Parts: sequence; structure tokens; C-alpha cells
Amino acid sequence: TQFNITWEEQLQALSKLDGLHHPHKLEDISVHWVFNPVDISVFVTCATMSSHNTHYTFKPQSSPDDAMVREYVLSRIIADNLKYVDNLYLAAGAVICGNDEYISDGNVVGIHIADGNKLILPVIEFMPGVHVDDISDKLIKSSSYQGIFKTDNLEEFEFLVDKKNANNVKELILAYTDYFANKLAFKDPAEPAVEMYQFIDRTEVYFSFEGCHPDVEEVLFTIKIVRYNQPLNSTAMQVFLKNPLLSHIRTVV
Amino acid sequence: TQFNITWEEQLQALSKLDGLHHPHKLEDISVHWVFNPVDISVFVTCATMSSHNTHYTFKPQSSPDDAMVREYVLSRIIADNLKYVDNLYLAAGAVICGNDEYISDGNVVGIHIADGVGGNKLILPVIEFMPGVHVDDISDKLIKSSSYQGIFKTDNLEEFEFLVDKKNANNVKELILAYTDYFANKLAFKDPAEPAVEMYQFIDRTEVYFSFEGCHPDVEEVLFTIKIVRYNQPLNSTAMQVFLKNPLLSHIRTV
Ligand SMILES: NC(=[NH2+])NCCC[C@H](N)C(=O)O
Ligand SMILES: [K+]
Ligand SMILES: [K+]
Repeated sequence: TQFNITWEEQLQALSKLDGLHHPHKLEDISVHWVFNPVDISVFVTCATMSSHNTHYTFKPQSSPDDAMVREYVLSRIIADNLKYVDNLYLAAGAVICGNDEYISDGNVVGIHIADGNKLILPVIEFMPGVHVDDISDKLIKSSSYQGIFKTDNLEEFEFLVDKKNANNVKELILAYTDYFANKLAFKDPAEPAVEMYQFIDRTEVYFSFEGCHPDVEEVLFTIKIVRYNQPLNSTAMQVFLKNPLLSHIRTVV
Repeated sequence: TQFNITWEEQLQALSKLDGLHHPHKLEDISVHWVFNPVDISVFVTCATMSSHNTHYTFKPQSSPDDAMVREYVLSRIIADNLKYVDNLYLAAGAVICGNDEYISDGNVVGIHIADGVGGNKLILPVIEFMPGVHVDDISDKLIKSSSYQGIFKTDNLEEFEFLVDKKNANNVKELILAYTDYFANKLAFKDPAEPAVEMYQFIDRTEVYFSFEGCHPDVEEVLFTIKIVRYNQPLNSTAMQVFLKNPLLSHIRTV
């Protein structure tokens, strides 16, 4: 470890978040980092005893040191535990429990399509520590075009996730929007970013948020919602979902 | 601890295999094991520096000890490296290169589905290599979960045309033959072991298991099974062929 982040340091940072009482398991983190002069980026590896090593890459705005990397890793841990804030956790739980076909990882909500282990089409992905502006270039390149998305409108969410889930999903976005605006407020209020991209086969909507936390420069969080072009309600979807091959798709590590 | 298997012991055992020249990377193994008296089984854990951990479960035929577990783990390593025997590796390559839709990943030859997460590949299996496994040890589970059993004849190419259609039938038949000849001629017992062929019919697929038992100087037995799956409709069929190109498949993920 170039340096260590104790679990107590993490818990003290997480304790400044409103409504957080059941964070993820926190262990001492051994942090390694290397600076790359060619592309001006820092590669960070975090190792704990229980979980497997996570890695990050960020672009430094001044010469890298341990203090900057420590602050960056904290911002990722803070963002990672927003999902466990009471009202945010409850808002996601209402989405998942409101649909027997929805099953959750913890970071991905997907439509259950087959049993293996389970097979899913992702529709909601939680992306802590990510903002859409940092990936918009590849999104513009790989998508057909960018569309518009009305932020607070129930009919938009009926389109995205159907009437069965529209209000729950809309409340999930609103819960994150309110939490960042009221509980992670900057002196100069940050506005949420909403960006919609159309692909050959799907619509993707990104909801990105910037939050103020005492111990870091910025807390980033993005929620991605996917709508596949064929309506999940009927037609080709029923032909596709009943094909028995799906229950024999194998995952090779 | 509880005992180690150095890479030299592994390489010495592997060097007795005819036609093996490019084995898998070999490292020292740290082996842990524990006996379970309720179901009379031994659970084994094997750890290396580069690609740990592997796990096994077997049923001991006498009171377990290190020497038995060491022999068992060696038999799994030997079976694992049969895939790299020249004529067996070549016979597998002929199946793989004989179909642009066939891809190989790990012990599975099949149809690519999705690229998943962090190096994972979602694949529809067609041929599965199963080193260290014999069908007689899973047949009870297979009989209960299947509709019925059939009789499969390895002499007949048309039955391989049923399994993997005509584009792959002869390459696949030669793959089975290569393993059949290798075990009979290169891993022979004094009392010859006959290969096991068992076909199982499910509602949605047919699975044919080709199992083999091999004699090796350092272990009681070498086991190897090849599983071939035919699904409800053949691969080159039209109504299927449009299914593997549905764009949804690339977005599939596993929990
Ligand atoms: N059912 C069995 N696997 N019996 C042991 C067979 C041993 C050896 N393969 C032989 O035939 O001589
Ligand atoms: K559910
Ligand atoms: K191929």
C-alpha cells in the first residue's frame, strides 16, 4: 500500500450523510496508485481483505499525491453508499418490489428472462462516482443521435418502463434529485444533468448528479435507464422470452 | 498446508502422457481438505499464486488422508491437460475452425451470446469438455431430470448429423474418436476399459455424454467426459438462425 484508508476514516465521512444508517461493510483499504504522464491520468487500485480489488482512473487537476488520491477514493466510497441512504434505498425497493419481473443485483435492476443463476435484461443501472459528461463523447460516437427527455413528466416514464413501473421509477429519480439538491447542496446550486441517447435497438437516459460533501471536492452519481425498442408488453417480446435456449445460456468467467 | 503439490510433481506426472508437450502453466499448489462424515465426502481446495482457487468434491473409498487427496488432485490435473495433447488439441481445433459460429472459451465450445462483465462471456454451449468427470457419477441426477434415455451409436455418422448438423458432424465424430483412441491406446488398463456413451432426452434438448477411464502410473484413474448438446431445433435452421441475431441477446447479463 502506498497508503491506507482505515474503515474508521470511511465511517466518519459516511456519517456526515443525512439518512445513512446501514452502510456497506467497511474494511481497511490498502491503496496503490500510479501516475501516467502520457495521457495525464492516475490509476488507483484499492484492496481489502474481504472484497476483490477495485480500480479507478481519474484525471488530476494538479500534481498527484496521496492526499488527492485519498480524497478521490473517499468520493467513490461516499457515492457508493448513497444507495443505502434510507429514502434512496426505499425508493429503489419500491421499484424492485413493484414488479415480479424486476430483479436486482444491488447496482443493476433487470428484467428476469430465464433461470440458469438468473438471466436479465438490464433496465436500471446505478453508477456511483460517474457523471454523464465524462462519458458523453463515447455516447455521442456510439449512439445514433441524442434526443430530449422532459425531466418531471409521468408520460416520459410510462414510455421508459411502462405504466406498471412509471410512478415508482419517476419517484426514484425524484428521490435522488431531491437528496442531491437538499442534502448535498452547493452554495451555488448544482443542476442535475439529464441526457437521452437513441441507439439502433434501444433508448438510454442518463440522470447525473453533483453533490457537496465536507470531505471531498465532489460526489458524483448517475442513474442509467434503458428502454429496448421492442415493447416488453407484447409481440416479439413474448416470442423471444419463451424461447427455451435462454435458460441454457452459460457464463464463462 | 495441509500439504503442497509442487509444479515439478505435476510436470513429472504430465510428462508420462503421450503427445503432451505444451501443458497448462504449472505452479505450486497449496491443498486444503476436510472430510464430511454425514455424506461421506471430501471437500478439497487448491490455491496458486496466479490463478487460485479451485475446488473439488469426491467420495472416498477408504479413510481419507493426504496421500489420497494428493493422488486425487493429480488425477484432475492430468485430466485437465489431456486437452493439450497434440492429437486431441488438433481434433478440437478442427471442430472449432470448421464453423465460424463456434467459439471456444474455457472448456466450452458454443455460440457467443454476450460479452457480459469483466471478461465474462455468455455462451450457448454445444460441446463441453469435462475433465475429471464420468457420467456414471451424475447419471442419477440426469435420469431424474430428463424425459427418457436413448441409445447412441458412435459408429454412425448420421447420429452425429442429428446432434451437430452436417457442417460439423464429421469433425465432431473425429473428436470423439480421437479421445476414444487416446484412452484405449495411450491410457490402457491391463483389463481394457470400455468407453461410456449415454444419451439423455429432455423436453427442450438432447445431451449425449462420452465418458472415458484412463490408466496412468501415478493415479488410480483418469476420468474425462465430453458432453454434446442438441437443442430443440438445429443450429443452421432458419427460425433459430434469426434468434441468435436478435439484438437483445448482446445486452443479456447474469445475476
Ligand atoms: N465401473 C468402473 N469404473 N469400474 C472400474 C473400472 C477400472 C478400469 N477402468 C477397468 O475397466 O479395468
Ligand atoms: K421483484
Ligand atoms: K470458429
